[PDB]
Amino acid sequence: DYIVVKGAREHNLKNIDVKIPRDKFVVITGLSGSGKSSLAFDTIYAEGQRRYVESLSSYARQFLGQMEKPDVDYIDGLSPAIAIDQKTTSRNPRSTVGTVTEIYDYLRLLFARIGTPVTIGGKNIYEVCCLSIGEAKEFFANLNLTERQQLIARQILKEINARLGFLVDVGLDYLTLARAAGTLSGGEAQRIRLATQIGSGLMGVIYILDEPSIGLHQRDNDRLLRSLKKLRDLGNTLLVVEHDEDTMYASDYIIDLGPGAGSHGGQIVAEGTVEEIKQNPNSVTGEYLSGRKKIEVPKERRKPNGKWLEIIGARENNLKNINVRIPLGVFTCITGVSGSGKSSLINEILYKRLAAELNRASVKPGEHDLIKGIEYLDKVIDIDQSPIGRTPRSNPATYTGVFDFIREIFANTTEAKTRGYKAGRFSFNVKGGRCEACAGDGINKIEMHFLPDIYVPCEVCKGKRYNRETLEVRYKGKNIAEVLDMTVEEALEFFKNIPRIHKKIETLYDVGLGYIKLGQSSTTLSGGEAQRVKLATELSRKSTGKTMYILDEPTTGLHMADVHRLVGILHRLVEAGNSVVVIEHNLDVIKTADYIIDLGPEGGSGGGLVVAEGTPEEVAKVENSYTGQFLKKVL
Amino acid sequence: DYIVVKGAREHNLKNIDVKIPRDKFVVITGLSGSGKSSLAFDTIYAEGQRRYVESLSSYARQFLGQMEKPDVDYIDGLSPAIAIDQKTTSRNPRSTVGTVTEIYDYLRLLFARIGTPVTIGGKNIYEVCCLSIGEAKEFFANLNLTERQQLIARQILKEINARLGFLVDVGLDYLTLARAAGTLSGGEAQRIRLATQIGSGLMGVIYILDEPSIGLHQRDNDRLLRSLKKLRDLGNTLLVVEHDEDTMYASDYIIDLGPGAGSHGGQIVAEGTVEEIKQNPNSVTGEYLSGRKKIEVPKERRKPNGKWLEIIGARENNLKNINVRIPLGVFTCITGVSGSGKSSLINEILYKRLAAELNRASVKPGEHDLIKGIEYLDKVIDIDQSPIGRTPRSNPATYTGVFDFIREIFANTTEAKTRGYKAGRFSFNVKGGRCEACAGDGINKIEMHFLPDIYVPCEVCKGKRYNRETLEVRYKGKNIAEVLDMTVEEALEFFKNIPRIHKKIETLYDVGLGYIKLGQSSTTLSGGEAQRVKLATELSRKSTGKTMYILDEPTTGLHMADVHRLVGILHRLVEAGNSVVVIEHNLDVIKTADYIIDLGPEGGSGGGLVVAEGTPEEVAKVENSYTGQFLKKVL
DNA sequence: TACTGTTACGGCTCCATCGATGGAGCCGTAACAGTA
DNA sequence: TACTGTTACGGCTCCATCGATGGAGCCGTAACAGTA
Ligand SMILES: Nc1ncnc2c1ncn2[C@@H]1O[C@H](COP(=O)(O)OP(=O)(O)NP(=O)(O)O)[C@@H](O)[C@H]1O
Ligand SMILES: Nc1ncnc2c1ncn2[C@@H]1O[C@H](COP(=O)(O)OP(=O)(O)NP(=O)(O)O)[C@@H](O)[C@H]1O
Ligand SMILES: Nc1ncnc2c1ncn2[C@@H]1O[C@H](COP(=O)(O)OP(=O)(O)NP(=O)(O)O)[C@@H](O)[C@H]1O
Ligand SMILES: Nc1ncnc2c1ncn2[C@@H]1O[C@H](COP(=O)(O)OP(=O)(O)NP(=O)(O)O)[C@@H](O)[C@H]1O
Ligand SMILES: [Zn+2]
Ligand SMILES: [Zn+2]
Repeated sequence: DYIVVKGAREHNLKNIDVKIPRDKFVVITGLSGSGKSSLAFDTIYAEGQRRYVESLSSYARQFLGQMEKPDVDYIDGLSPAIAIDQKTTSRNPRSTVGTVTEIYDYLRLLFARIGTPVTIGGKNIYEVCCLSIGEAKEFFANLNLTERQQLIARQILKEINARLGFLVDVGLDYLTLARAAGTLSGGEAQRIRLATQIGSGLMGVIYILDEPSIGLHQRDNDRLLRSLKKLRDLGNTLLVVEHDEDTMYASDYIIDLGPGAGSHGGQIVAEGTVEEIKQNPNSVTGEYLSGRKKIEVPKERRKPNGKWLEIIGARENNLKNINVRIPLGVFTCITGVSGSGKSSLINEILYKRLAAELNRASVKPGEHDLIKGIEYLDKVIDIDQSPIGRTPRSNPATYTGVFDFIREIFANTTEAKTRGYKAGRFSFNVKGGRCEACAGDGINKIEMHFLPDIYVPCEVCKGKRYNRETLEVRYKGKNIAEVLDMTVEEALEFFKNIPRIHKKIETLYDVGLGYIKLGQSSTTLSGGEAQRVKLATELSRKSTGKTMYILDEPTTGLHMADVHRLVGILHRLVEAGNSVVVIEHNLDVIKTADYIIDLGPEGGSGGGLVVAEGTPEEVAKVENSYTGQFLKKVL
Repeated sequence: DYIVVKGAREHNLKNIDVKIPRDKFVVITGLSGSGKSSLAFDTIYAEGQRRYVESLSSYARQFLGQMEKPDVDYIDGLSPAIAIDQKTTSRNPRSTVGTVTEIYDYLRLLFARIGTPVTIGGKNIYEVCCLSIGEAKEFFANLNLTERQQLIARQILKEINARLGFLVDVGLDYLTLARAAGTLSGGEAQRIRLATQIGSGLMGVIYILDEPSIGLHQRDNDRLLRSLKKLRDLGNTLLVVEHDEDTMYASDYIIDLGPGAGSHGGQIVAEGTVEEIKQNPNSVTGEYLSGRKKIEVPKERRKPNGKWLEIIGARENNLKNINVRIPLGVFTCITGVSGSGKSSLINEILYKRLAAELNRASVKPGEHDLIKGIEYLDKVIDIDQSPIGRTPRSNPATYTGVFDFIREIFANTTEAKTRGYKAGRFSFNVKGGRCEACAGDGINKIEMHFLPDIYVPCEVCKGKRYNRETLEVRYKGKNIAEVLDMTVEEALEFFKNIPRIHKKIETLYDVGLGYIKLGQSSTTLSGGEAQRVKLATELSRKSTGKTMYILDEPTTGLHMADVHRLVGILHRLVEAGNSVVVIEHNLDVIKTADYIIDLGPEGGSGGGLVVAEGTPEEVAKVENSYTGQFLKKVL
């Protein structure tokens, strides 16, 4: 009846005791970096999987793999749990939709066990696989089988019917089972990843969802919420780590983590229903929901000054040769249903053509006739929708690029010049200044065979990643280890007289990363922290006053406060005299835009046509687009 | 707090609802074939494993293997469960004790991760493996390790220490890790099989024990009971399916099944503590425990009539060249601690020499000088301690040997003679008279890849295993299918005028198998039913009036009523004028013997010497043997 | 001549036992080419 | 001459993905050899 956890200290949790109700829709909210993933996926799922795995043999334990033991005293009422990782998964070119969703295995088993010779229903496996999902579902539903065949193929057809029903319900009826899984959009890939594990509902099983609404429109989010409620009605428990308002409004219990991020968070601020969350002043999320603090919609929206970008004959992917006009000098946002073809337009035609024309790139653009107005811009800066890599040899300092400047400054010191030291000796990834015992890792990870891995600190370098000779040289009383061991605010105060580093450190601080350390490993970075680091890396570049920013879904893993900060930054950049084009699904960012280009009205082959275009007030008057329907309530 | 099961109909359970307390020592008792294994191992363990496996991926599900879905409505309060199968497991010659107990893997990991070059504590892996278990435990306990080494090897040494402690506690301190696992006795192999899975105790895990006291003396049973109580004190639940009195007296809760066996059982008769079980008249086990029905100890014990069998210089295995005298014409029982060397004496010297001298066998006997008194016997009949095979092409009718006579009788009919039918056409294991569609199996088993297997009956033969041509010929109004489809009592009534079949059917009925069908498959046979079938197969052979019976542990899987029936049969055979030598651990059988040969006083290299010898009253006066100490209380 | 012990000889069934390769991203280094 | 965009080139790291062989037992058939 409860999932009571007492004494949890994983990562940055400050020994919190939480009682999670069972057979409910419990949602964990909080700021980015607060510790929600460490609370759910790193503790509850880890403990459940470890308990279920320890009872198996050595072969099974070494094959499945045992997760690291969480630093939790005891957990009561645990049940077998299925969880989906927050980090997105790349797909091999050979993989298709059917193999990823595991429906291909059931199709093969059905054809092998029931197929009359390899032909069931007058069709071979090739015709079934090269078929639409809705067509396959309606063909399998109306299947005439004999008594013996129906008896044999019961648990084979039931699972296929359930999976196809879920895939139709989420809205993927236009896909084919032979289509490659790597060419799907963000929302389609997210839905496929969900359906791989949640389509066939079990009973008495805890379902852990780590941001299941990535790249999904509000209309798709409503359908997924209805599907999740239907699954929960089977008698399961759902724990959803989300940032959207709809999920909070459609949840029975809300658990809030905070009150900040990093070292300032990891606690529990408020608990209860939505009304209890709103009435609690200590909750930042509750205050934002109640409207006490909100994103300010502009009173007057800027109008184009006669400068326009014209795209003529854009027919990339599913685009039906449309003509789109993007105003220059104003904040432009593009909205559409998941799969309508907005990224396939912008990131595959406009950004590539702009880069080829201005930055002298060598990337082939999309299928289009011509673009008018390229001469009005000087350079193009873009943020892709692809995820960032995670390696132990990476950190914010070496990712945003301040590490090169810091190393050059350290090599410019008198002691380094006397000792004949270059800039490469001060990096832990090049031999010469890295402790050879631990290969500059700082710690040594001992890998077992079936037992969980154990981390032991290095003794030669004490964990400072550098030998004694390199740490001797100090700049302004600090060596490189203490340089990498201070937060962003301390680095901002330290490098205040060096503009080259100060600009990038100020950019990092602006997005809200004043608590992070310059040497924190990338593998330990949160999803929201990694997204904000990627945003700051591109926003730290110099602007010439006539530039175009192309941001593709920067809301991934960002709380309401973080997106408010990003909105403020983008508005300041626009007011400076630059043009920003944002492909967004969050209503808060769109409701402040000065221009909206709407695509749809559906996804897949059914979309690719401009439905609405103009200011948000004018777009809200169009009943054809669901974006207008949502903007009616938002405005 | 409970393991509540409602609506269980697996095998022969008549929809019983049982509430099993948690964190206790619950013991399930009942007659042989009542349905205890079907209640615990086929339902609770199956449901728990299925629930824990369904949450994994397709690869994991197909690798681990999903057990058949039990026919149970719902089970509440299940947790991860570890169970040990009742059926014994043979061991390959290459396997040793360390590899079977999984301590070799931990030794290899310790030597690879901590060993200084492959040498920890001044010894290589060869010296550690070629060492006594007690010596290895005391060497590992007093291990001097540095700070880093102790930090690294914590969960490696803890498991080794726990496993060696359990192996010392059970009483296997005389074994070596390099000793082959196939050469151990029954009790040693049982203890090794236990230690493989129960040595390292977990928390909040259900432990299911399926007869864990096979081939164990009472002294070893007490030690194992103390170890089980220590493990249960860790906060686990133990469900023990046993037949001994000590386990019932040392259990918190007792659940009694019955009231009979086969189709007459599968119910629940009484529940509560030991006093509640005794006070309930409906429980056969309770009545036997309370002394209302008990095995009658003879008032006067027969004395030898001057006929003796002398074994001189028996030095097989661990025997220290002892001289043993076995009286002839009386019921002789041999008692000793597990591993003392009683089977290695009898079954390896006496039986082999008797078979070679009388039955003209070609089996090499053990290491001994000579045997005096072989000329006093005519033939030797023995029952080994090895388990019986289980194949779908086997049944009691074809195992006890009545199938050959039945087939000859069927081929002797007028219709068979007219049709040119031989005896082979009436067997389902030979082409010609079996349904070729199912190859005589009767049912077809469809095998999936990861899903549980589904059994579908054959349609060509309707499940009668024979075609239409063979079923036409009927003997006394019954064809071969109806012959195989009647119980043992019906066969006894049917074949009452044919002594050749009547003798074997009466032998089968005597041991208490009047409910079994002649065509029931061996794979579906219970352990006790298989043991009784094996006993009847050898007891059905003709006796010449001067014969020797050598029964090696016939109590395996037999209830008190079954062993009472066997004791009566053996006493009648002895009174007929034959000599019976029984290697036994059950006190009920020994307490009625007319002569006892005691071996010990310990196991392994510490035993092999005759401690006591004579009538049970005289043996009970010896304080050196634990058998005398137990007979003091028994008598 | 029949019953009963052993053996062989063929066929069927059950059960124990034991991570690597390709694709993608990131960091450090070098080089080339525009702007300022 | 400095800042900044692009490219290449080598090295390190992370993540997706996909049951068989030998040993033992049992059943049906045939043969050989003692007892009765
Ligand atoms: N391995 C680690 N070692 C140390 N700190 C870590 C590690 N992993 C994460 N952290 C920090 O722990 C805090 C909480 O991380 P995490 O629980 O992943 O955040 P989160 O609330 O789920 N954020 P987000 O996913 O963006 O919503 C952050 O400050 C992380 O930087
Ligand atoms: N390489 C490709 N070949 C064929 N079809 C494609 C390809 N890439 C994308 N598509 C399809 O084109 C449509 C639009 O894709 P895309 O424009 O990437 O989506 P999107 O608008 O960014 N959706 P989302 O990321 O969910 O916001 C979808 O039906 C995709 O399945
Ligand atoms: N697969 C099966 N199909 C049909 N009947 C079966 C099957 N397996 C077992 N049985 C019968 O079900 C009854 C109970 O079997 P089981 O539950 O194994 O007995 P048990 O009480 O554990 N006996 P024992 O192990 O000797 O103590 C017996 O009459 C068996 O012959
Ligand atoms: N082939 C063998 N080689 C060496 N030692 C052996 C062998 N077989 C058995 N032993 C040992 O000889 C001792 C007696 O074995 P054995 O006589 O078979 O035991 P037992 O008395 O029948 N015990 P149990 O079956 O438990 O009642 C034990 O220490 C065994 O480990
Ligand atoms: Zn080091
Ligand atoms: Zn058939």
